[PDB]
Amino acid sequence: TFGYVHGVSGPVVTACDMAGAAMYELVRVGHSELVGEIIRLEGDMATIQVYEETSGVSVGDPVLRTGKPLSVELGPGIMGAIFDGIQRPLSDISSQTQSIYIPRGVNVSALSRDIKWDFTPCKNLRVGSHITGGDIYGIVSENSLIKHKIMLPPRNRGTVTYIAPPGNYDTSDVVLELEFEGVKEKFTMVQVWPVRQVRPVTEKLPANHPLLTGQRVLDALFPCVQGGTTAIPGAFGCGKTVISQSLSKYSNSDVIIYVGCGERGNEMSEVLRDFPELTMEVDGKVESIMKRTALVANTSNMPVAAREASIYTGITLSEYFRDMGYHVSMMADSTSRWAEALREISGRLAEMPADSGYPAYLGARLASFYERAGRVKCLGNPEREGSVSIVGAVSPPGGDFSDPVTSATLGIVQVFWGLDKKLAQRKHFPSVNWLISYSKYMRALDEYYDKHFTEFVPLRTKAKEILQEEEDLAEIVQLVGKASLAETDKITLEVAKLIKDDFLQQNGYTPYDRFCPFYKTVGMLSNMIAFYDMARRAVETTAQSDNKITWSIIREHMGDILYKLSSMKFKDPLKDGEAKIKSDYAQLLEDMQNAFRSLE
Amino acid sequence: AAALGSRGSCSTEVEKETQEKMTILQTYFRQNRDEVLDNLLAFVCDIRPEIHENYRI
Amino acid sequence: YLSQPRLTYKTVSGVNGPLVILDHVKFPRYAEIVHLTLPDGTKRSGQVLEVSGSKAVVQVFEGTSGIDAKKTSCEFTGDILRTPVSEDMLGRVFNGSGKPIDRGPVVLAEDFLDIMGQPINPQCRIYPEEMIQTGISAIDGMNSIARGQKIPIFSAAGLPHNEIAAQICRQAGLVKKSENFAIVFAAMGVNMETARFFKSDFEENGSMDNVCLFLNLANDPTIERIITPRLALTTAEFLAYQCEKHVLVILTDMSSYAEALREVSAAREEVPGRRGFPGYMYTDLATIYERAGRVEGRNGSITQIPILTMPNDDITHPIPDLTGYITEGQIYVDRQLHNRQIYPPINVLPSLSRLMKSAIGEGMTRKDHADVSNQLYACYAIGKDVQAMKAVVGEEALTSDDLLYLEFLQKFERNFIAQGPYENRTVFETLDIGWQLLRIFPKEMLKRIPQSTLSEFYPR
Amino acid sequence: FYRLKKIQEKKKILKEKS
Repeated sequence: TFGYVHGVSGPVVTACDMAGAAMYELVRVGHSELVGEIIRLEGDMATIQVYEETSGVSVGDPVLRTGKPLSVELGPGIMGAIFDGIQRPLSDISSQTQSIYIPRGVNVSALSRDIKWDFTPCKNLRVGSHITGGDIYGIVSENSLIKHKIMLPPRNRGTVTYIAPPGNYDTSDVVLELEFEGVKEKFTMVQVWPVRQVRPVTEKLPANHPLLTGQRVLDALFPCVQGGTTAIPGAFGCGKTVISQSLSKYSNSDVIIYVGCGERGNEMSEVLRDFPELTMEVDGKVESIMKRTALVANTSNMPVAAREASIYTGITLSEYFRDMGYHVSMMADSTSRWAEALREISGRLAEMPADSGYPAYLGARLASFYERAGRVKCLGNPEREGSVSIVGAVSPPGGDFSDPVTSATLGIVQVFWGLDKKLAQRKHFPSVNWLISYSKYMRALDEYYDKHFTEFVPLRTKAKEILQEEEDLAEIVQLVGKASLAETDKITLEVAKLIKDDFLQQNGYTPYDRFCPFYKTVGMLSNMIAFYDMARRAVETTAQSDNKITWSIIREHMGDILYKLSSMKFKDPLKDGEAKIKSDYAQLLEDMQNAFRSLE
Repeated sequence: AAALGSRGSCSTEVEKETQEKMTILQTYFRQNRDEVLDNLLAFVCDIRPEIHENYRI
Repeated sequence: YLSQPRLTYKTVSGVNGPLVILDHVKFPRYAEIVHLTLPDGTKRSGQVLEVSGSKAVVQVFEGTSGIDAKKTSCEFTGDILRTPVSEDMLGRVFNGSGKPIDRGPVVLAEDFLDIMGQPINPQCRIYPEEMIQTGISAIDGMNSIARGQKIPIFSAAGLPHNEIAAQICRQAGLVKKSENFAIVFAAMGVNMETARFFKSDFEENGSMDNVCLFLNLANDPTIERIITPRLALTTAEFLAYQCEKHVLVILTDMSSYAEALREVSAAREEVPGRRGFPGYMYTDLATIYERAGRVEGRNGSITQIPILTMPNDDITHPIPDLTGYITEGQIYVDRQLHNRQIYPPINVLPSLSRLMKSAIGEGMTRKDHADVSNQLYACYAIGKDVQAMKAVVGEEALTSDDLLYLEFLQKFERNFIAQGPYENRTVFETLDIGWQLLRIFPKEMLKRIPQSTLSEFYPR
Repeated sequence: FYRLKKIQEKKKILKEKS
């Protein structure tokens, strides 16, 4: 049960006398009992990586074998909690230490064993029933919004012997008892799951329902879904924080798990300060977002081995809340700073790199994490249906599209929102490329649009065609200079400029363009494309007749119709409403129809 | 001329308050050296043999 | 109190580069400190990098020249490197290992502090929002700096990064609406005239009463540069979080530190990183850069301004690359602007400050700060993209407004950027010059400025 | 290439002489 330290070099310890230790087991190193993980066996020597600082660890110190892998505790007390990569409560540590530091070997439990939770069992369960893994056997009222379903661990089954009456219990009180084969087993409100081990489901279903970000360029041209995998770049000022906060304030998610992997210490203080201040509107009332949010916090100076366990902690919390029947949306910021830790740990073990120093198993570890997202039919007796949507921020090492992390990621994800540096230099936000970005969900979303917004797909198609034709013409107008241009090219240019400046371009720091609902998006695009069609038809039919129509005698006639289009983005979906905005757009459509009928 | 005048008087005033600080130091030291000498000589003359805690008998 | 006697081994079993290997050590502790006594009698100090069984691998701070394998005595301390710390350290000059080098006594300690630090709970920090008015338009106007940030100066060889550093140190204060900074200054591998420059600049502006210097010159041992930025950051942490003052830490040539890191990693036969630097250089620079900010309940702060020199003016080298992943922005000193007699030669297109958005605006500096900065940046970018093809294809094929961007280029690089090595501009003077430059364009070409701001500030 | 071949050579020297 006790080995001894034999060598120490960096975060890697070598311990002798470790006979039956298993790989990836957890151990306690030294007199401070620092947690560590077995990453190599040889004879009866074991190689451990330590999740703390190893300064001052002598040769001969004890090493205690725990017998279990790296796990998380899952129970009531996760909504509103701030952890690190190992699920250590950063607020309980400060409250109990009364200090501004995190001690070494600090051993405090992730969920407080002191709070009394209001637990009511299920009505039809009773002594003698048959229960299996996944079944919901109680409900704890965690707060005003989130109801915490108490489930059975997925590897248990039996007949009920005792189940607790409604009341107030803490996470140490026994609530259920099962008998399988004459053996007995008691269950409390908390379970324990290994973070590197995926959680079972009944079935994985296809993703068919959108995930509204609020941005027009992403909701229209490059949609995400509930259960999708997305990759954005980590770029300051481009509009990434807008997305991170929009996922939380105004979306269709129930739970939000935000993971920071390698985080500038002054950019994590911002997140930790102004997340407890954000609010959202539910049933008229205004309620804090920290009632349905959990943060995993990891900065760039914490141990390297705790940097790579952050992603797993976050995705396991996500799966735990998915198995209740909720829709979770995880944000994993700086997947690149996670790959950096992978590379460093690989180097410390003297392994052969593959490309640019990275381990050869880089794609195999990114896939194992991205492929845990999806829409599922939850395991257990009540028919549920959950989903986890992962968004990963892959920062560039200068802006290369063939970084090993970026090229390994593009083989796995279904949506890619690209970064345009030329657009971020001209202060066009959000700086989405819209010519290299892609989404592979635009065919699974078809029967949703064909049922709710039945006229949107042609608008999207034509908008994309216009935006590509403009790019074709741009590097022609650059050299020659727009003298000899067909009138249809003039209309293409001057409608593409409208689409770029008034539809794709958005300002998240204003009280009307913070979250743009989808009826607003569809209405703006519909009016713009209707104008394009009308102008093109007018100029095309009277081509060889008398009084040749041109783009210049269109900007004369309808100069204020070209202003209600360039100002559709100022309507407000909370000062105005849905029917008011729809009426305005319909009136503008009739106006431009009358103008094009009169001029022609 | 004004600079050549002030150059010396400023130096003498600084050398005055220096001596003031040094007398304060010495009057602090005279009234406290014996207690700290007792504490030091009791720490030095108190021996406690010990083996490393990592030693396996 | 460690009261047991120390152990002294005459059992050296190898000398190689900066490292000495010992056998027959009794329970070797990791990161321990060792005192070496050479045959003639001189003394050096080292730190244990790796223990394994009975072996220990010490790195000697002052080199391994003169050391043999039969008569050198290594005495083991039993403790990690704890430096003595006090408030008298202000006004004193030390060498790269903390010894007095100004004819003064050794530090009488108020405390002994571990030089690796102590991790600060991320929940006990405070977000920095107090702008520092450095008096430099290129920084104040477009790359504002909050009090508590970490923002380096990306420079090159032969460029005036010391002049910019000293001007910031001399002029830094808070934005005047109605004391001041202590300074800690570590120098890693500088020449003698750079140290002379900095000492003279500090003591000619009456500051020396409030400055602590740690100096490692290019004639000094190379392995000291590893502990130099950590004794300078352990004093700054005592002053700020125990004596409650506002500290400004300058770290000159964070490139020499990384070269010493590579030199120690290459002698240990480790799997190299990119360009030969150690594979753990990210986790190593992050334990230096992340010792900066404000904490809850204590009225002290630490601002950090490292100073790099990019090899071959390359910003994708490992050192600038990894430094950018850790610090909150960068100030970019350009060579093309230097060769045209511009000071300070700051290129604002790759410069960035990530804490600016929350330190400027109404009630902090002025309501038009962010829009003026954004429009100036966009105009500079468009003007560069014009000037490229203007020089390439056609001085007369330029449009009527493709000549306004070139006039903006000239007047912006000569009137906004170019400042003067002793000129202290307010923030509002910087903003007024920005408006005088934006008035070149008709108000229809300023798309990055709202109408409410254009109506109030453009017509003057 | 040369650095990685050096690392491998040192590996296969150590393991054989030890």
